Amino acid sequence: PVLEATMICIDNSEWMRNGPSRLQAQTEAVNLLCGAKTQSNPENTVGILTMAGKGVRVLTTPTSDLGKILACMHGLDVGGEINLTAAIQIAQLALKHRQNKNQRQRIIVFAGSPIKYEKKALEIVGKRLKKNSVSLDIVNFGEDDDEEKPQKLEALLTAVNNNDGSHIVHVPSGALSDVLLSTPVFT
Amino acid sequence: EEFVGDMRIVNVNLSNIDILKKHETFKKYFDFTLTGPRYNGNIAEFAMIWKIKNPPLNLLGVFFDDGTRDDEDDKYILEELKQIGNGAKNMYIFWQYE
Repeated sequence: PVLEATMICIDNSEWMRNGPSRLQAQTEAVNLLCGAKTQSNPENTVGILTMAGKGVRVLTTPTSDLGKILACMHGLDVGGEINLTAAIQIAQLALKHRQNKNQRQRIIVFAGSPIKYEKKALEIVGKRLKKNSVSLDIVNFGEDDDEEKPQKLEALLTAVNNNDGSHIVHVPSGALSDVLLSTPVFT
Repeated sequence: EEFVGDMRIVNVNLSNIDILKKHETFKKYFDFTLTGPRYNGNIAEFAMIWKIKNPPLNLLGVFFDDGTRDDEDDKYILEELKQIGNGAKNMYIFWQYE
């Protein structure tokens, strides 16, 4: 099967309590997803960064050790607001400097917060990711009264999407991992 | 970061043990027909069968990803299991959330 390095961008924003903690639903999905990825191909690597608190933090560069991946999300902090652009730049550079170049490059963003960016800003990021051969899965959750947010995220996807290799999933507040398990984020 | 020797201790919090039925790693070793937290003596499929002694209320199970060890019901409490990884690189400890 496919050989792939994935960087997962966690939303640890103050928002993640509102709406099981939206933090806790994210952790469970990330856990199942790192399961799927490391199990499908032993040479796949997964890295984790957090987007909010007091700035973008890498908890682990891409690794095939599931224990390192799951351990580095025990006792997550929640607060501040996401820095999405800094998150994606740091995720793309980590993937660029992967060991095994035969790996496909994928970023996963959990967008659980309001998206405080213009369409044009996000298209530019999306086009740069595409020129860098990076695919993007976006998980949209926590509609904090922003009909603006879903539009902006679909505009990011359009700019990146290539060979239907990039995806978005809108999940209603009313089972995050059940939803994704049947979406191409998993399949 | 907690290590016993070269074995990493990996605390995993679940809303429900059913999450693990869908986990492409952990579905191989869990036996979901069994009551109370178990640990594995080896890494054969459905190996988590051995009763952990005096478990804390929110403990769901222990998976050692390598090594072999003593395989007895109600002999080892959670804290004693941490010294018998016997080559395990990771000791996964599954907890009920809140």
